[PDB]
Amino acid sequence: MELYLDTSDVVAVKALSRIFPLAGVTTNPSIIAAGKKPLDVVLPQLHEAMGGQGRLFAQVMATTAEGMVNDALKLRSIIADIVVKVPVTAEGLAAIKMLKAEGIPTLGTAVYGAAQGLLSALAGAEYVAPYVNRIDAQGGSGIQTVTDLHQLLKMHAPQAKVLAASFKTPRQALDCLLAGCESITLPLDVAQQMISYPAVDAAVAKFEQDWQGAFGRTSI
Amino acid sequence: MELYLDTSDVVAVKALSRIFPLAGVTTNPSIIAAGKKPLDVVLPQLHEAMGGQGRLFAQVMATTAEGMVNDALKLRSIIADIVVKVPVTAEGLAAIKMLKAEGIPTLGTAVYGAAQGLLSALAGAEYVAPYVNRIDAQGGSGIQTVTDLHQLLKMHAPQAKVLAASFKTPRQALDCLLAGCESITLPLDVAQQMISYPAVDAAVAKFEQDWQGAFGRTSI
Amino acid sequence: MELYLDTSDVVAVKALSRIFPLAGVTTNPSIIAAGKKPLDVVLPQLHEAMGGQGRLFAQVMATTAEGMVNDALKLRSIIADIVVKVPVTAEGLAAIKMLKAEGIPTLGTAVYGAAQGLLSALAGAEYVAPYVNRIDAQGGSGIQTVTDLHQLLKMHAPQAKVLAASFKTPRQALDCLLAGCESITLPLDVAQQMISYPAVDAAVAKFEQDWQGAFGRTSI
Amino acid sequence: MELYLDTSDVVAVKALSRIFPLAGVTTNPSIIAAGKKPLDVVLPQLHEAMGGQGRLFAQVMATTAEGMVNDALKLRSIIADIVVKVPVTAEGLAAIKMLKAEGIPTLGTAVYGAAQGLLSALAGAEYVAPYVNRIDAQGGSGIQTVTDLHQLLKMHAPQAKVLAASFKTPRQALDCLLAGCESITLPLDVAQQMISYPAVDAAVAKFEQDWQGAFGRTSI
Amino acid sequence: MELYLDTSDVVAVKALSRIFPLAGVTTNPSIIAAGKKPLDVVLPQLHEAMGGQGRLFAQVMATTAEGMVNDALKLRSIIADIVVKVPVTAEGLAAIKMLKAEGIPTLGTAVYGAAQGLLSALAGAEYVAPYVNRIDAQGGSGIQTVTDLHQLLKMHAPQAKVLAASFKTPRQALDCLLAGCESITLPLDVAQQMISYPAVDAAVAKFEQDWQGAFGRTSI
Amino acid sequence: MELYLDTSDVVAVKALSRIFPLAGVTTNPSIIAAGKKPLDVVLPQLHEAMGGQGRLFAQVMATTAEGMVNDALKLRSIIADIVVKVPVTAEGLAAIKMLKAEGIPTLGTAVYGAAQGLLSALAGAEYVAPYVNRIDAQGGSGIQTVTDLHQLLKMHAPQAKVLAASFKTPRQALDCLLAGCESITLPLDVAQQMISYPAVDAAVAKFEQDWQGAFGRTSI
Amino acid sequence: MELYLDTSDVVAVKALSRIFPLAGVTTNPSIIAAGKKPLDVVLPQLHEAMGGQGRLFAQVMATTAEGMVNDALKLRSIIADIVVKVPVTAEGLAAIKMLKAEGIPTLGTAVYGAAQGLLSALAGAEYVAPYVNRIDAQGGSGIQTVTDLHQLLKMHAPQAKVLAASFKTPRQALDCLLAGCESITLPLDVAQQMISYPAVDAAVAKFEQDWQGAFGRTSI
Amino acid sequence: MELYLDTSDVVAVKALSRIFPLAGVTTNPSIIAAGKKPLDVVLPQLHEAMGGQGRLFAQVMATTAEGMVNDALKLRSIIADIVVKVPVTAEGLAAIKMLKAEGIPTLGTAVYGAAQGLLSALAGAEYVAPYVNRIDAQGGSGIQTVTDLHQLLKMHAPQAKVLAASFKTPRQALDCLLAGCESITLPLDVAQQMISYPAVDAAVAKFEQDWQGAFGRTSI
Amino acid sequence: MELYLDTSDVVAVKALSRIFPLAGVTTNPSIIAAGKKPLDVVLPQLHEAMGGQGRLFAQVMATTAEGMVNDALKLRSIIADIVVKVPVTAEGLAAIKMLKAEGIPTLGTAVYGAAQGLLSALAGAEYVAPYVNRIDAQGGSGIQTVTDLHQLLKMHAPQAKVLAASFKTPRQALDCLLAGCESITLPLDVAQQMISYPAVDAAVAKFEQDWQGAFGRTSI
Repeated sequence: MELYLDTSDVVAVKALSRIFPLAGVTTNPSIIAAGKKPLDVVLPQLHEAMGGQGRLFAQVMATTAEGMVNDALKLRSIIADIVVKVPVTAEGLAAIKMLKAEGIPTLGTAVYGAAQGLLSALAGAEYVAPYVNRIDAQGGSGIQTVTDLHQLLKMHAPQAKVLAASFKTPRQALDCLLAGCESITLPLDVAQQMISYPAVDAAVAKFEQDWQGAFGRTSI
Repeated sequence: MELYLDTSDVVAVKALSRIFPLAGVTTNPSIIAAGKKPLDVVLPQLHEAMGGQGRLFAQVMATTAEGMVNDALKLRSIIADIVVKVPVTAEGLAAIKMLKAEGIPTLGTAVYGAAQGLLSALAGAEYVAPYVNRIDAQGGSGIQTVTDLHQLLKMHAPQAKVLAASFKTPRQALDCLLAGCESITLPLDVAQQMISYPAVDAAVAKFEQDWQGAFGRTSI
Repeated sequence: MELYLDTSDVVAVKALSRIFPLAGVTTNPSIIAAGKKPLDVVLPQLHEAMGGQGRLFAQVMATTAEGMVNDALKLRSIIADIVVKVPVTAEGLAAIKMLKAEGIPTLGTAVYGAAQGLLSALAGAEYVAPYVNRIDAQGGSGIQTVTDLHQLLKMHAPQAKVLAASFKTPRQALDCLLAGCESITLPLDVAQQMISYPAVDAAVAKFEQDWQGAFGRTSI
Repeated sequence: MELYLDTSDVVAVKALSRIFPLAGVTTNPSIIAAGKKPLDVVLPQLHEAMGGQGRLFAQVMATTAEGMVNDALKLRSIIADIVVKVPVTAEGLAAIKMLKAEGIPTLGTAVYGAAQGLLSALAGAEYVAPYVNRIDAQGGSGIQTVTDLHQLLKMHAPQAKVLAASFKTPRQALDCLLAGCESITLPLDVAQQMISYPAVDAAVAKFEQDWQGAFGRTSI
Repeated sequence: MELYLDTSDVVAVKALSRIFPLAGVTTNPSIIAAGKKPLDVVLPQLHEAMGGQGRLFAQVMATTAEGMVNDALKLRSIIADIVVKVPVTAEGLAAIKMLKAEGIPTLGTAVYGAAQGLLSALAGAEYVAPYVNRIDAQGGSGIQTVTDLHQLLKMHAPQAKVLAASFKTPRQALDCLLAGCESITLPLDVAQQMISYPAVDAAVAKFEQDWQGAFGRTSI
Repeated sequence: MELYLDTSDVVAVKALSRIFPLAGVTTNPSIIAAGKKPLDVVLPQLHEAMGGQGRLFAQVMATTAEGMVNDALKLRSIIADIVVKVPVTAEGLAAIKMLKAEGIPTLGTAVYGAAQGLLSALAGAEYVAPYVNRIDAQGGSGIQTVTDLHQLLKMHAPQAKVLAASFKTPRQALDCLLAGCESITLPLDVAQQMISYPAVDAAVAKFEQDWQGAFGRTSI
Repeated sequence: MELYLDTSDVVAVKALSRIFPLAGVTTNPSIIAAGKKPLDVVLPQLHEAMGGQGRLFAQVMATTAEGMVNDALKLRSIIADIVVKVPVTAEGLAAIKMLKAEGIPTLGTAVYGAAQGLLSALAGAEYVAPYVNRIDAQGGSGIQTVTDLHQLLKMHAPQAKVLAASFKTPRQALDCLLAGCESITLPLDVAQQMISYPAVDAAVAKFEQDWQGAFGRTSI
Repeated sequence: MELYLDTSDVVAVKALSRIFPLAGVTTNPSIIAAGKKPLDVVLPQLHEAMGGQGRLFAQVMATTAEGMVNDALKLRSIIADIVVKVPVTAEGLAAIKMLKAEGIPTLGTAVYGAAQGLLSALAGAEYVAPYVNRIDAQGGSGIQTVTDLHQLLKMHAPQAKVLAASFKTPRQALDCLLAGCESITLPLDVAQQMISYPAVDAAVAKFEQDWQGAFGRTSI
Repeated sequence: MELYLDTSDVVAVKALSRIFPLAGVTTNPSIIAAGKKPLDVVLPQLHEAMGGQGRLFAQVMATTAEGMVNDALKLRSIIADIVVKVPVTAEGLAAIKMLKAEGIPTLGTAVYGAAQGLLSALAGAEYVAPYVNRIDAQGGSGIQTVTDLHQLLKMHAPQAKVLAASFKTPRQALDCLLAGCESITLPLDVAQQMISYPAVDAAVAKFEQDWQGAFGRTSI
């Protein structure tokens, strides 16, 4: 299981990398834009925020297969081992096949359907990223799509991995993990909620109080 | 998983071969007729439309086993490695056995029942093609037939593959893939719908809008 | 159960009205456009083809609630008891509430989600029409949406009815009916497939054969 | 629950009417042909074999709606209260509507699909008869069709009844009854098997044996 | 079904009240605080934003039962028919019983468990509000809690209603409605997402395109 | 739903009666013994602790039906409307029938099996009390026993009620309530846990904090 | 998967051996009797009729274990590699154990229960043959018995195989195959129905029609 | 699967050993007591009735671990390879651990719960024997207990085997076998019922009858 | 399976170690604080009560990752091979990662959610301990959390083990074991209940009664 943070917040990544067992960081056009810093600036900073290790993901902007391949080359020139995110559209599929031939790892993104996702994997994508919350928000079932997609990859593209993305609540992430997703990327708020619980704090505080009351110390 | 297009539209095949990761093209008597071009003309053209690679399927027309075998020989003379489609009838089963003995790969077609499909595989067919939509249209359940057929081949004819065919909607294709079908052939309209989504286009548009608002351009 | 035909083909409606127990005819902008005849011409003809009885449905074209209400008035001036179809959008919802106040029956159309559909019923719509095949085509489950919608109306808007629409295969129609839909509208091809079966024709043939064999004739 | 015998065997009907609680007898073109006796002869004999009570069913032979209506009139002239069986085809549906208007009870027969069956009920048929075993024999599921049909009538045509027919084994009849069918017609062999059991005979024999051993006789 | 907006944004309520079929508005300490206007200012404005109709909900702040009852009286003095929200704590339960005796309608809020919720209903609360998203965020299942709570009220406190609250995505709201909740309150962002869909907008656009392609205009 | 406390702790009952919506208090030989106060002392005190209202339950000690009836008379002399608990044994069943004839309400207690419980209801018991935790502790499933018992009473003794007892955790109580139990009696620790939650306390504190920040006070 | 024909009709076996992929032929006392030819005549003819290759099954007639073993020897003297069918009775089990010691392959037949079937396998039988239709005819569930038996062999006698027999309809055969039966023997009528379908014949006809309409010829 | 007879009836064991594929015989204190013969007499006779082969089981009578180990030694002195049954009590568990160290095989008996059974296996027992019928008789579910125990051993004590015991009907034995029990011991009446069926006898008689009708004899 | 006792009661551990097949003992701050005895005294004593064998678990008290690592070192200095329990908080996760690098085995404790638990395993924890009863007490489902957690570890952290803790009843322990937990720690009362059953004691008594009635003694 590869755990990623979906952000362009360098400071947050450095801080959280010490807490979570991160595999890297994922980004998309909106996340980058929100950060205001250009790709040539943020990507290296993010890589550094992770001690120069881990995996990074960045998305192409072009609309034609040829343009997307050129975008991929540009991204790889910034981060040599970066994984290129390609929207799974007709041209996106064509680009994925071309990138597969060039040996550049890709992730099929903007996936709103299981069959669409499978096609990107069959075309060569190493990762397939369904937008869980967006599917949920638009009247579907993000979890069912993830479940169906995972089943499709398991029997039709065994080496491809589901990278679940787009979350508003920890429950969605939990369900994707229970569905078997090999990887997942979490926005900062959901990630924080996943490690902070009133019940846990109440238990721990109780342990700390009983111990201090019995041994007058805050350590073993 | 082997993805095929169910068509005799050479121009469309060339165009779509660049987008989809195609394993080849399947044809049947009605599709060929609709194209208006004879077999010795269209098959080579289709083969060329795929870059001289991929697998092709063509159907026999004879009603007797002997006649079907002769049809198979004629088809193989047009395309040396073509897979011969044989309707799964009493004479068809006899033809399939004969063709196995001759080493000519076959596909049991016109399958409307799971047991019927299994028999063609036991007779030697490498592929079994249930007519999903026709079963649905006639008051049955194309998906249940495919599910039952796949289970039968899995435990009784492991090397045989289900090649799901006859589709009116992407949902039928999705369900066949979720059922575990090793191969599938899609008509052009369903294939196009499978890669075109209003939600996906909206997401890409949003990404472009955010990118421009932060960088004054829509290019990477 | 209310059975409708989704068409603007007057001749076909007249012919099929003698076969199917029709409740009326439904139309939408595309169906009207494909017919080429204007509303003030086609609607009256459809009513006539229906023997002067039955229910008709026509859709508004305006984008604002005020405009939609005006469209509704125009439609009602053509067919006094026509049911006005309103796309379930923000403005559509506003229009539905206004039309409810005016006593003009409405149908919430262009429904791609169950909650969206329920909202139109809560706003006053007598019918809610999910686009089954479109939901299926776009990676969702038209049947699950219909099932969820029917459940929502059953417990939250008991007097509202689901009018299932958008079909490519009889199976989709069957599943909607099994889900409990109170009404359904079928395109001509699906309707025809629903009453034509090779197995049925064969049974009729065998009966005649046995009859002729015992009585030397195929008639009573 | 209306229990019928599917036969034209007058002697058998007379004998079995004393054993089973029969509602009447059903016939079809093949069953009549097998008996060799013409309609004007067997129908009255069957009515008599039923003690002059019960209900009878006979099938039309014509292919056009007009012809079927004429056949219905002829059948009613033989047996005044007979229920007319009409194959559920396009013309059959038209005939059913006409017969409803004329007040002649009908049964939609030769039903191989649930939707097809529902249509006959919506057209006016009092009974809908799916051919259970034929559906089973042709690769489908007669029981699922019956289950689906019963569900459709229950929610969309409450006063219509399913009259399950076509049986090769008691299990099929049991499953139709468990599905809720309001009526059923059994061929003579299945009916006999339904009341003859080795286990039952063994129990009865054991009771006689114990009684004999205690009271020196097998009589009460 | 009672549809509420969870907000203190008067302008938004006025605007959305013409779109959604609202039953009223719900508020809580954090929502009021975020709006900055005092209770005796915002409550009357919200009532106004809804044409002087609809139901309002406001929460007590006191920690003792006696104090909560006094808070309830104060709230009722601002809005005569307001429903008083009481956190379901030991003292909250006591307050609910006292308010039931005084005839002041209450809602048991801050519900994180089904049994806790049931207790508030047994104490007299007309509504029980589980915090769906918070339960989800804290490692539980908001939907299961809602499902369990609804069942408990259905069989043990039939007149009490579940008022589902705390949402981050439309899917949570849909699931609560499918669970049978009699009422629900939505934050503004989720409510807006529930009526805005790329697929719906695309369908409307297509309708307009076909209409103009046939009639030369997009109106009428 | 009747909510009871399973205790002989008068002070606790007085305190909790203002918090929980209690129907009364249940006792058994061990609970009374634990309290040390004799029956004719504690029962009146418990009745007073509840403000002179509510229902009380006390158990017989005799081993013969005649002795149990005498015990019942003695209990009724202490509390006129008390419900007499009778262990469901052979003699207990006999006593229950006798007490029904005498018009003294009974509860069949010490129930470890569903059939055993049903028998007590058929004999006349108004309540049947399965020992949920003891069944769980001894390798069975207290919840399944309660579920089975409730189903048995529902269809075979409609007026009898299940009074679920013996709890170590709130989850057991929740499951009994979800199973449909008409009544339940909780030991003090489980009852307290059912109304105290770290998550709830965390939420309430947050509301106070936000309120303070906006209005400079913690009061409404 | 071993497919057998349950018959003594030599001519039919010869004809069908060319169509179906047969593993051999099974016979029983009634089947042999129906053919009127003695064992020493039919068995040899069947061996050559099936293709000189394949497996044959014949049943013992003796009632004692010793007699059954002698019958087995006689059968083996007619067909050296024949599999001996032994009714699973007390003496039958004893015979199966003896034949196991002698190295003569056996099949436990006349199986009406799963446990009974398992016992024959534990005793040494290579095949276990439940009488599916007879179980169905006598008020049980042939399919459930087969399902249970297959499970028992799978976990308790892995090398034993279920040889499903006794069929009246293709559906029973399909269900046995779906249950995982390693072998099955079909009566001639069911076998023929399994390869003859009105829908399949119709598909072949339409293909021919479209073909000749476009190419002015019937041939490929 | 090890099949045992639960009895001390030497003559019966000798007779049935020729019919069933027995693994041996199990005994318990009550079974032995009923036989009236002491252990030093019956055990050797049972071993002899088994042809001097197979496995035997006998139970300790001591109540302390030390006493049980001494009892084990006494039993082993009678039958060198006997498996010692130890009731799964606290002292029994201690005894099982000691017997494991002493290399004497044990069976944890008197198991009324799954966790209890698991503990005996973890302590060293080779077999675990739940009392199926007693569990059923006492208001529980013997089959569920067996199912749970088998699951526990399968995942937590792989080398331990369930030896299901205590039966009143064949169905219980069948269900234990379907649950996966590796061994089972049957009382003589249940064993006999498992191999004697009216339906089977009828089938055999019919075969003999048909044979006679065709060959004038009932022998081969 | 690893069976542990959750206690600091040295005398009890010594006594129970002779009965249960223990893997060791687990402790937490509350267990230790209650004992008032320091860890450098209690741990060695528990280790000794275990015969100088088995695994021990002790919890850190520090609130920062650095402090927790120091606590771990101190614990390891008391018991060289002790497993260090770390509360799964943000700092706890950081500590687990650090301890993983130092080669000190850890257990992620105070787990109230499945995702939280998985994170501790992904960080390096060998064991993950959900507080089953506390989750149950706080309105959740301890068993569902354990089930979800086990599934997450099985597919995402295969070498990590669930160590179920916090029990009030044997049923909770049984369900955790049925869920597949690799380890479990029981408080003394639940452990004792798991090996003491009235039904078992009664069975032993009956055996003794029968034995004496037949042999004049209850021994041998």
